[PDB]
Amino acid sequence: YGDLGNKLVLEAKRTKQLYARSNQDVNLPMYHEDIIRNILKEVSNLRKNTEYLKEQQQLGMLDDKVAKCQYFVTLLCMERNKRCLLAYQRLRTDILDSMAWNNNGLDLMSSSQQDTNNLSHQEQEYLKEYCDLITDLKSGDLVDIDLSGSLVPPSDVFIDVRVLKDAGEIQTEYGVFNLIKDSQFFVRQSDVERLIQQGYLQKI
Amino acid sequence: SLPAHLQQTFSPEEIQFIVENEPIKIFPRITTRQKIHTRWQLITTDDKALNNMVAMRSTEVVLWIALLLKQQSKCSIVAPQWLTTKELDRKIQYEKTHPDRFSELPWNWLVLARILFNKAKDDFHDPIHELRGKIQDLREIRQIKVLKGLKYLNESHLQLDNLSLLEINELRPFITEIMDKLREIHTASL
Amino acid sequence: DAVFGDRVRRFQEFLDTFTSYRDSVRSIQVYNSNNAANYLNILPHRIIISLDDLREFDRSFWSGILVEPAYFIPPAEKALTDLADSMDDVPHPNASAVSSRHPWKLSFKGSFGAHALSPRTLTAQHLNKLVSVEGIVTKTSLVRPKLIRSVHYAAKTGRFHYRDYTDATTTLTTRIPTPAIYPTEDTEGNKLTTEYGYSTFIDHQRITVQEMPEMAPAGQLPRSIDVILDDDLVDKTKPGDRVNVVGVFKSLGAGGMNQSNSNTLIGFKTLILGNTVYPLHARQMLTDFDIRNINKLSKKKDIFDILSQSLAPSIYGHDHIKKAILLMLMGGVEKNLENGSHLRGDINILMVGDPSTAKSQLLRFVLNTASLAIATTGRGSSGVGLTAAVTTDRETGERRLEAGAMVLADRGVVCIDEFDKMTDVDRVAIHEVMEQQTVTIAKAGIHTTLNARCSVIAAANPVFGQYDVNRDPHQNIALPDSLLSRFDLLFVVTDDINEIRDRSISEHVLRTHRYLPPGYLEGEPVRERLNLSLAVGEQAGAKLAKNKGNYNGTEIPKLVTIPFLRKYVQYAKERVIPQLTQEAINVIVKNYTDLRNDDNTKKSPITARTLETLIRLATAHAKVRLSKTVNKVDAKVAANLLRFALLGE
Amino acid sequence: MGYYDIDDVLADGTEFPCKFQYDIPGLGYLENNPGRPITKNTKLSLPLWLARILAIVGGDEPVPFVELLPPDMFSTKVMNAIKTDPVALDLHSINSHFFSLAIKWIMLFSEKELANVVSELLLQRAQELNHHASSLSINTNIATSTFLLKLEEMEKEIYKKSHESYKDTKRWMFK
Amino acid sequence: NDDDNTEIIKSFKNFILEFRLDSQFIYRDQLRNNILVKNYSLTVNMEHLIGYNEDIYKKLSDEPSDIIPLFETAITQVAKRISILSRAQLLNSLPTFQLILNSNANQIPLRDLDSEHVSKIVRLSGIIISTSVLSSRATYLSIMCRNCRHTTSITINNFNSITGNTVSLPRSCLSKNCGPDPYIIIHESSKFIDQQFLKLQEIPELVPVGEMPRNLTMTCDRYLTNKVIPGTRVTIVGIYSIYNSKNGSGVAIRTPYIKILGIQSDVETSSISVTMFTEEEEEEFLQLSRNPKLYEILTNSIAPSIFGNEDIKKAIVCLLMGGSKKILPDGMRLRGDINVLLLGDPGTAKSQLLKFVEKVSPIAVYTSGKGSSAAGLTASVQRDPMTREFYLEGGAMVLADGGVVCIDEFDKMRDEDRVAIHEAMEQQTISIAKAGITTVLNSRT
DNA sequence: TTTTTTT
DNA sequence: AAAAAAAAAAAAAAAAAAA
Ligand SMILES: Nc1ncnc2c1ncn2[C@@H]1O[C@H](COP(=O)(O)OP(=O)(O)OP(=O)(O)O)[C@@H](O)[C@H]1O
Ligand SMILES: Nc1ncnc2c1ncn2[C@@H]1O[C@H](COP(=O)(O)OP(=O)(O)OP(=O)(O)O)[C@@H](O)[C@H]1O
Ligand SMILES: [Mg+2]
Ligand SMILES: [Mg+2]
Ligand SMILES: [Zn+2]
Repeated sequence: YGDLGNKLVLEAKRTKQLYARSNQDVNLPMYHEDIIRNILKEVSNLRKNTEYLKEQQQLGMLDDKVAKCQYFVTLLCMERNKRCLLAYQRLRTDILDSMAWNNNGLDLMSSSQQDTNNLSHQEQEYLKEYCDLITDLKSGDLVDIDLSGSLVPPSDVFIDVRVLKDAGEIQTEYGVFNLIKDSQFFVRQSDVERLIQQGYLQKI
Repeated sequence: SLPAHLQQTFSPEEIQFIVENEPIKIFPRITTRQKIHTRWQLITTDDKALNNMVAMRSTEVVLWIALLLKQQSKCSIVAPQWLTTKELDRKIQYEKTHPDRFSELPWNWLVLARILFNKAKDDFHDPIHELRGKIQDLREIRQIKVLKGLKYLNESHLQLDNLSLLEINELRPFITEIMDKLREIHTASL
Repeated sequence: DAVFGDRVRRFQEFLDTFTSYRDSVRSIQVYNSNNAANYLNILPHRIIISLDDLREFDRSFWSGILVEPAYFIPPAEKALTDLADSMDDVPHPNASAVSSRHPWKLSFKGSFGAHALSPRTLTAQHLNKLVSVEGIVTKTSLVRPKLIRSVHYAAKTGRFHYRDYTDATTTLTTRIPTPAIYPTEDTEGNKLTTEYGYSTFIDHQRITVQEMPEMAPAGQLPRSIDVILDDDLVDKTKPGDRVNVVGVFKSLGAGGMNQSNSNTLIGFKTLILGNTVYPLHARQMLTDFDIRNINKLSKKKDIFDILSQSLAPSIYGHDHIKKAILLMLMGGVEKNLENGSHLRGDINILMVGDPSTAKSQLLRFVLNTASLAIATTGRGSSGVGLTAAVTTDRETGERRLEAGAMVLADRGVVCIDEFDKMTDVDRVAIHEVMEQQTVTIAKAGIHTTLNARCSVIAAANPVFGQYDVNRDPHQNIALPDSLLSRFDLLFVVTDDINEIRDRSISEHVLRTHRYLPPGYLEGEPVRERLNLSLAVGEQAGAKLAKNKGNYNGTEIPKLVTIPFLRKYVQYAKERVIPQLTQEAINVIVKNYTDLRNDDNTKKSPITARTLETLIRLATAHAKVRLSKTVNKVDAKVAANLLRFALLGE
Repeated sequence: MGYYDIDDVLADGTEFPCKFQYDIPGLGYLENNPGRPITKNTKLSLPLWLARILAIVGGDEPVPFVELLPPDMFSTKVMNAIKTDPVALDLHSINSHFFSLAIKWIMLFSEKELANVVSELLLQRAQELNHHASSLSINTNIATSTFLLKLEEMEKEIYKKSHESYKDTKRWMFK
Repeated sequence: NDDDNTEIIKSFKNFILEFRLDSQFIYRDQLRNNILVKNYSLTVNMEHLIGYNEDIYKKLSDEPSDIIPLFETAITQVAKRISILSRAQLLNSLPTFQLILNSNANQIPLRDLDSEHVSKIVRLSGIIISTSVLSSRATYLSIMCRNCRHTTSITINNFNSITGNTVSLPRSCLSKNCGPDPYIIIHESSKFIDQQFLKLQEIPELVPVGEMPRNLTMTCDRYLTNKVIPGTRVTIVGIYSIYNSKNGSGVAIRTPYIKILGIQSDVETSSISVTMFTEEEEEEFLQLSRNPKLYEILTNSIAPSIFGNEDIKKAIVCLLMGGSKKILPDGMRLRGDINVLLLGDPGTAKSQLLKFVEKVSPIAVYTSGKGSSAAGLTASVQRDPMTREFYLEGGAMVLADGGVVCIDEFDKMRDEDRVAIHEAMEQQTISIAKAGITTVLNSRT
């Protein structure tokens, strides 16, 4: 018996559709560790039952065919439970890494989801480790090229930029930009992509 | 990169980039022939033409440099032999008279057309609307031929001798997945 | 031209490829020959093909049939006639019968796909194409013969002459019409006398089929289409039946394209030339292992209560009601005596009770479970319109009786809701049909008695909002005792307020509302579906697939599924006619004498007719256990059930 | 065959009819009264993920514990229905894992007569999928929706991918 | 005579093939997408027609019935040009394409139509009350003679200028010595289209003083059929023309009617059982559904001018959403609606909520309990004036199936009329047994 | 005197 | 040139009856 596991797996499918329709990593939903621990306790029951049945099989009063068929059935049940759990976990890890790869590996809690409370503690420490790896990777031979930069090919040099949020003044190379609220800039493309990804600039 | 399976095909922006990475002829307005000044000394283009240019003489530069100079007043792009009515006419006649072979046309079909129409609106000898309509006619005819040819899809291979870039790009996923499923069925049957 | 010959020979090749149809033809021929002069049934010249085999043989001919039957069916019929003629061998035939020239028209079965429609979906682009439409039978016309080919004789010449007449609806192909003028003069002035008994006449009947109202759009009325069928199958079925008809959908008539038009917005006629008809019935036969399973169930000790509990599992309590319904669905036999006239044979049951105690739901379940049933409401019916109607048929201009509601359900069951809310006038009609099960219509020059042997199940509300248990039972009911004494069994249901029963029924109801159709997720509502893949459809004893009936594990006692129960009812109502014995007589008479003189309060007074109810209940219970004789156990159970229904546990 | 694929995991969960070719005491505990054993030739509806194995183990006449009966989805009725006209068939109604189940069934039992018909079915449906994918807006008929609601789940991803490809190409072309 | 037709067709084809905004030829792309999904139709916006050229608009304004067929055949010529290869020389199952117009002219009410609008394009709006069943009309007729016995084809256009407009049968035969009209119609090998009739009633709030609403008749054909249902506000664009009445009173009478060319509806036939919204609108609906407090937004939005009442508004919203329909293996149905009764003191504005609820719900009817009867709500049995045959016509409660019904003054209705609704609301199916007609009709509201 | 029901 | 009308269903106003 492992039908309950399907209830988990089916749910995961919906989350993928959430990724599919949006086409943007955002608002990962709350976990389902309750059903997971339900499956864990039932599989502990299955394991103890299998151990007991092996005990009586070794005891001599248990039929060999009954013992073997019970063993195979229980083993298949454990196999399906494990498959369901890892099927959930792999997708969760994949979407977590996809989210972590594009935000420069800083987790950006100041400005995706706000609380990140919808993630398990193990998932959060995994996210921290992946951010560590992301920071480490660009610190080696590829220091001159930012791996977490844009992916749109550079098509034009001068674009119009309209302010979205207010700040003070920000220095650049050979100049300084004052982020007055709701103004327009005629600046170089390769200077403001960092701000645009941060959400402080609009109207590319 | 993955970003929702963007790791399997090309986005139209990448196609436009890989097309503008191509050489073209130019008709410069200014002169920078060396005093007999700053060296161009690029890393992915022969700077000799850039350094050795003089006004009102034809020379070859990569496309995006020509576009940048056209954003300024130092450029005059020379259109290819396609972009004229009397060549497109014989081309459409060739498609009409041969209902099975796609006409000979390069990979950069319709992309150079879009870019030149968007930027170099004024340097043409022909009205823009006529050329746009004829290009639209070519697009429709080739689309019809593609639909006609797609009817049969062997599980072994196929030949598409004269498809341009965008036409292949748009059709890649559907065709690939259909033949993958057919191959899976056939192999599973054996 | 020669395309007809090529198609004919190709069809001959196809017929020669398969051997089943030739076997059917020779069986028909030998049966007809055996029925000639050997010390009344005849087999019509029709054979059913399965066009799946035709598709598997030739796609071109199959496509030609299913797209343009006009140019394809007649060649097939001609080839079939030629093959039948060649196989036929009658050295010594008759004279008038040999000139029939029956062409052996065809019938079809198999998968249609996009050509199985509904009366609402039929439209312009489906014309001239073989189709198969489902629906309900609304009304039928009158059988009328029509002429095809006449025979003439002249005394001087001695040469018989024949002229053949065909109309637009007679043949699929349009030809120059011929009037019905009898030619009585030869080319040289000889007198010609029409020879009856040698001419050809075929039956004709028109019916109209209507889409089922259940599958209807949002706030739209059901619609109907016109069907013509002739020759054989001319008077099958009746109004109020679920049918599926396969035929050609064609247009006919000028429609006003001639000078006869009076307005610009005229139209054309549309009509169906039916080829074959099947009883949809939403199948009715018994297999060998089906009979084995029925027998092994019957020989069990406790089949009756299992069958009772099997009825409507979603209704809590009311076990005795379920038992009463089971006994009513398969009631006792009719009795007719050369001197004693007739005795009523089935059971009638009435329900009166406090509101919202699941009476209408059980009545709906009885509607769905029973074979033939019709639903009526007290406020939505008129007594005169319930039994018969005087309407004029359009084609003949003659007024003919139209069957009423309960006449259609003869030998079936009729369920009435809001019975006490009916107009009193209509009630008297009910009494008539409860008196001798016969309705007589004498009006506008028609004097006829119509048979109606149906049983009635009904539910009614008390006079007040709720039943008053401290009052006279007659005080609580608005119906006169004249018809209340007719009903065999009367039940009073009241929802006593007890927290234990409240919790139990709450658990049951909450269990019900958490149900999901198999193979369907819970996030989206129920959608409409397509019909079955085949327009026409049709190792033993070792599987017990649906025989045990226990679909899921919820209680130790067994359960049976609805189709098996209906099969059991069908077997029981035909294969056994039990007879009572003297021991059951002794028990019944003892119980009747005791009950007559118990002399205490009771819900209703008792009289002699209750002994008839005991007899019929014992007969029904004997039918339940499939025995040809009534034993005292059935008398005991009938007495117990009567005591529960009239005294109260 | 992918371990970490959602659709395959879901498709493994469907139930297939099967019969106990062999009689084993003490079984059926997980479905009925545990104390009563299961007698021989008993029909059951077991899930695929265990019926696939229990039909091949043998265990031991090394006959397997279970014998798997032909499922109702693969019936002559459905074969005729799919052959006569596949384009208008609502194959979604028959099952919502039809193609993967077909692949697994044909893998378990090699049958040349299913491969060709299924291949032709999907090949014919692909043309209409392409037809609808090419169409774009710029007042909507029922044909498109009633077709789209009949699809198998595995064709939906092809439809979406093609639709997005065409939409992106159109958007780039017109600016 | 033919030269003018050729010039007009050429001009329309030039307009179709030459009109472009920005970098898009809108109508050619529309034609391609329409042909792909087997919707042989095209939609013309009148403003584009005027802007491209004014003389063609003038000609379309002067004689609509004479001009429209030329355009609707130029469309099919262009479609054949840009969808089928000539292959240096087949099926050709492309009928004449349907032309549908849209415009934004000044509305003209029903009662303002007079003799000066004959054979003119007009725009108007009303309410739909009754719909006729479908019917067939011939477009390509195969005609065979009897004596000479030769075949001929007649092509029929569905536009009528004069009342007759029909060549019934050619006089004499084609070349011996046949009769007047020895021709018959070959029913096989012919082409037929579909036609339907509709009735329009005046909008309630434009009725002039002390009057009764007036009815009008409309004819629709091909794709325009089966698009509306009775009781839905619509906007129609068409031609106002007349047809003679020989079978009919007066002298030289000619009953007028409307030929539908374009229909705009408020519900867009969406509920009439699948979802067809675009991705933008569905995304917006999801975005609103994602709001954490949309319950209060909807509660406030129910009758903003009514002050103070809260639980009643919550109940009204809950009723509008409705329950969840269920079904069971044994056939038992379970109701999926909720029924609310307001039983209050005078002056508390009970009906002011009723008419607003009628306004909000997509399917709603408002009626008084005093002016109602049992036969006038569930089902009414009529009989035809001519053929006398009985038929079933639905009332009010069936007309609002799949929606909600607004009844006020529930007590004033007669006791006999208050018992017919019991089954109609407890089981949602009404049964009729009258004049031999037995029918189980469903009503979900 | 009033409302109900039948003609 | 003519099928045309008896049989039903539904909506009132008057009178008489019961409370
Ligand atoms: N024992 C029961 N088991 C299940 N449902 C029950 C039971 N008793 C009552 N109900 C529920 O009570 C509701 C009453 O519905 P329904 O109108 O059919 O009842 P009723 O007693 O026939 O009422 P009425 O006399 O008003 O027609 C139903 O929804 C039904 O499911
Ligand atoms: N809460 C309220 N806020 C504003 N206006 C109100 C409110 N209650 C009543 N009204 C006013 O009452 C007036 C009349 O109300 P209406 O006649 O619809 O009330 P009702 O309760 O339906 O009456 P009835 O029981 O007599 O049919 C309206 O003009 C409306 O403005
Ligand atoms: Mg009820
Ligand atoms: Mg009011
Ligand atoms: Zn002639």
